[PDB]
Amino acid sequence: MKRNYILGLDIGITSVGYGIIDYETRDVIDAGVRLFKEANVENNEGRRSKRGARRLKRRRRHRIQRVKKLLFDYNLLTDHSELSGINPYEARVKGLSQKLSEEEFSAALLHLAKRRGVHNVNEVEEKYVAELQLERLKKDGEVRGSINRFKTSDYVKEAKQLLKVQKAYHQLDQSFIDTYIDLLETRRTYYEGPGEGSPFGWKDIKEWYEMLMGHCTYFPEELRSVKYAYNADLYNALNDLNNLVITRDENEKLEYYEKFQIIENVFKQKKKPTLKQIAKEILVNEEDIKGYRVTSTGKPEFTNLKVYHDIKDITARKEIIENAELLDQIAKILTIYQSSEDIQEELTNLNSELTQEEIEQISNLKGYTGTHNLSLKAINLILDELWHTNDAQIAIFNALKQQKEIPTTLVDDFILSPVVKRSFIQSIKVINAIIKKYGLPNDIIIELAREKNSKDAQKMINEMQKRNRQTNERIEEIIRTTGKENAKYLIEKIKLHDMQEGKCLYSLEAIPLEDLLNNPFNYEVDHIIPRSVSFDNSFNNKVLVKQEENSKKGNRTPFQYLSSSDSKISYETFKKHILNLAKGKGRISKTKKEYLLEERDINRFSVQKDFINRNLVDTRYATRGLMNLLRSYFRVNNLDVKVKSINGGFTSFLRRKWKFKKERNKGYKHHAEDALIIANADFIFKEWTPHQIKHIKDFKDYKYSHRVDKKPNRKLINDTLYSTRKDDKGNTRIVNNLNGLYDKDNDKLKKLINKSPEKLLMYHHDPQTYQKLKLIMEQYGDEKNPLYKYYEETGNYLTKYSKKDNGPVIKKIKYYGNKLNAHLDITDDYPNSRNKVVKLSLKPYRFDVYLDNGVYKFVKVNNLDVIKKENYYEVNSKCYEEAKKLKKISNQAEFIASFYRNDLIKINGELYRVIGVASDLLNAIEVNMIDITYREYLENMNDKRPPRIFKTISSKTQSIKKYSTDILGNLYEVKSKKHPQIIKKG
RNA sequence: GGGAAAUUAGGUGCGCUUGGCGUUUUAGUACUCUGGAAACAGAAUCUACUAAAACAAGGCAAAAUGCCGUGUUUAUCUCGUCAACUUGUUGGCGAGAU
DNA sequence: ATTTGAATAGGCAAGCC
DNA sequence: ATACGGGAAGGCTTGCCTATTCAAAT
DNA sequence: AAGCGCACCTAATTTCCCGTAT
Ligand SMILES: [Mg+2]
Ligand SMILES: [Mg+2]
Ligand SMILES: [Mg+2]
Repeated sequence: MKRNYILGLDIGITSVGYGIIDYETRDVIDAGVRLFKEANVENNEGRRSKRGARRLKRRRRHRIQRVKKLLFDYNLLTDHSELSGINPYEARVKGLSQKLSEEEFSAALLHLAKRRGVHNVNEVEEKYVAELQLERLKKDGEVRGSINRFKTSDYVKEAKQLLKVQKAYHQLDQSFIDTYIDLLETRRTYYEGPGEGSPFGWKDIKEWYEMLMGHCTYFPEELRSVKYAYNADLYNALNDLNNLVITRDENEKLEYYEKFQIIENVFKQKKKPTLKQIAKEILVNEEDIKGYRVTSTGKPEFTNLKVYHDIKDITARKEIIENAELLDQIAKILTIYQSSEDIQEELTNLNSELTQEEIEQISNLKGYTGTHNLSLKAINLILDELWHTNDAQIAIFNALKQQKEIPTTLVDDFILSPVVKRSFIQSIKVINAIIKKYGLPNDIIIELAREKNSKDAQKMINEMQKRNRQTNERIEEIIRTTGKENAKYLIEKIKLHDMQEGKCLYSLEAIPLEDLLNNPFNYEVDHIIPRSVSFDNSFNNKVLVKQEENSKKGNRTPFQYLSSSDSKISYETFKKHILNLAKGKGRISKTKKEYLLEERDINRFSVQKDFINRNLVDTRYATRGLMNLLRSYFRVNNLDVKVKSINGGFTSFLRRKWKFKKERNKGYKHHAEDALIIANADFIFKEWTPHQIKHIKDFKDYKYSHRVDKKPNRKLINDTLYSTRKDDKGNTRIVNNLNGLYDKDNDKLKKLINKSPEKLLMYHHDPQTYQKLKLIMEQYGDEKNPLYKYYEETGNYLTKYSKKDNGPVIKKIKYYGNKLNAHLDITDDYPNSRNKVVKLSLKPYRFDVYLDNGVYKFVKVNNLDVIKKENYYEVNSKCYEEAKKLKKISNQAEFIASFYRNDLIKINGELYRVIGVASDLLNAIEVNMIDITYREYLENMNDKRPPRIFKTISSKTQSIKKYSTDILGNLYEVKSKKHPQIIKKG
């Protein structure tokens, strides 16, 4: 309005605090907090992963259907053909010698196409798979599982033989055989991506690459150069030489002729120039030359012309090798195109003086990736200036060279880290809302978190890097000498191999380096702490293990896995080994050791409270980025606003200095009262007055603004499927399963038998096996798991009752669980299912309150109740009227409001924020407190209730009102429309 | 003190391509019961294996290496104006109130 | 004096490598 | 013509069911 | 789990550029 002020900001992961202070007096004007859900990478990773899975399953289904059509066409399959009782492993093994029936033949081909193995980068090009598979079926009693992993080439070898034999007896031609093998072996590449129509797709390779690659600095509407173009490497070569300073008679910097002869005789002759070779061309001692790039080890480093040497080595024709424009084109193609057969065509279309022999050698070159920072346009501009003048690139480009509110799109271009992007978008929206309400600030301040590096630390880091380089160089040498393909995945495995003394950490069995190199697929990089639980992809959370061991461990810690019946070794043995490995100098890091020896119960939710891990301190680039965005904005529009930043640590100092304890468990206000300190900081530092901090500390009128989510088509329901059963009383119940029966510390079954023997299905259905199990529980009652002792003492799993001791092992036990109420019924996907097939956890969209003859009532609208149309979502009318009927809501009932997640609700005069509908049936809604989480409210009190609030909406309820806050946290009793919303455009 | 480029060491993100499982139903075989000299028939749906099918609810498409569906942004209401399709409602923009 | 209904508290489970 | 205040000392997830305790009605 | 493209960030090393305040 008129009064001038300062704007403090405490930007956070979940919050943006703000503080506003009179520029003259330094009295608090206002202060508040804007709270939001942390933007976790898990969320989108989920969405992407599931999109991937959906395509894999779609493509399998479509491949099976393409095969069927081919069998219909060659009249091997009909609508009325019996494929039901035909064991395809028998039919595969039979058909490699004898005639199959049309049905057996169809069974076999369909079985192959369903499951057709891996095809991996590793390969460049005595029994069959079906022979080995039938052998295991007979010996081990089973086929499917982790050991069922074969190469597609192994499957194609079988199919070709099957079709060679069968071609005689069935009428099928080479067209059939060619078609079938294509279906079987074929798949899309990473650079093809989806089919036509995809929002995620692309037309061709160049479109694909153009979309991805970055833009030039000095010429924005131009894509960068590829890293290894001749002019790009020659550019980098000249900058090195221009930086050189020599102590000689004559000019200290190099002259044109000297640079020319150096490039021609050193950089074009020698693959890796050395200071000696440059020193000889000048005819001056090495020590005279100073000002060169240095390797971490200490060697002088000079730019290497990649393409020149690569092509020269193939063919040294001066027509080719002394033509920059061609050497830039070849480079581009080699970077952009991916497969050799694509490169060959693209070179042949280039219309050059290269021969087909030469082209075929060019197409098998490696290491062409990445981009230079400039475009060719920018390089070809300045190349003459670098040739002649000993000038810096910046100097040459320097020589030759609306809005009302801060727009939120401008962050998008440069910040890309999901968490931070969200905090910043909120922060700009918060600043805009203040500038509107209070006019322009004099100063804006932001909490920077700077981390200066100590000298001793730098030295250690340098020493560490020096040590790491040596290991990497050796690994590279091993790959160079073994003749094996240089790969970014091989280096990691080799590093882990050396770290682990060439042993699998889970089995302690040897991983021979030679075997690792020849059969890399037998060994997998495992996460110590599951990726699904943690967010750690660091080397410290990675181990090299056998494929089989990785499959068995699953989403368990080493402790959980090695304590199970599935492990080859005991946890105690493992622990001893790890501790022994830790005794060495640079064997295993402390963090890795801790992960390997993690004994806490670590699941996806339990770990949330635990494991602060690597926090988001990486906001230095961000803080710089933000203030550059803001300063730019004010500068352009001519607004006198002084944007600043202060160090993270500094705030804490003033708190200790002025005796103002950072209050955990007191509420969200801490974020705001941090902001007010930032705003005063300068004044506080000058008067090393109690009165001003009295204002900050005694201030009360804080404001909170929780963000409200109204997005349709979020997760609808939980994935898991459940069978049901009607019990003795005629109550439909979910069927559960007890797994891990033979584990040391598992008392689930022993508890269940003592409490509720009648809950087991085998109590009713296999009484003889039940009585047989009860004798075990009685025998080894004293332990946690009677079955563990049964396995330990006798060495035999519990088998179903049989007269001749030939019943199968028992591995899971089904028992009756909870009663079935709120569910989604998916039973029509299972034709002739006797019982009901269901999913659980109907996830809420909103709830709509109604006032009916003085009685408050509400409807839950499920996400399932909302359906995408052309460009809008629609709440389903039939589902909605049905829902009102179960709630007995009259046609003469007044609609009050709709409550989304975090919407504000005043129930009997008490304000809360909405979480959801605890129970539709009982009419309960879960809420939370506004200024503090209810959990923390109870902790500060030292109360031991459950930390959840539930509110019943009933004839007892007296008033329900909806409230709303602006972004700043100004609170308003809000009005509603006459009817609920049905359409949602976005 | 800010910014830039090169090399090295180490991370993060977005997008794509595959494998093997897991959950559930139906069928077959084994397991248990009954009848039968035997082949086998009926019951039971427990415990195990193999096959086929489904896997966020669903929506397009039409023989195709077919395509989409769990992310992002997102106080509320009224009035003017433009747009959309559902034709009386909701999006964008501007103004006002809570 | 005993039985039934409503409110509050205890608690399990959630797709993967 | 040259240095830019520094050494100092923070998480909640929720949908929903079952079991236990108290007050009102038969 | 296998494996590919592009982008961005941190740290270390060498060189270059620029503005404001003491
Ligand atoms: Mg802070
Ligand atoms: Mg694993
Ligand atoms: Mg904070």
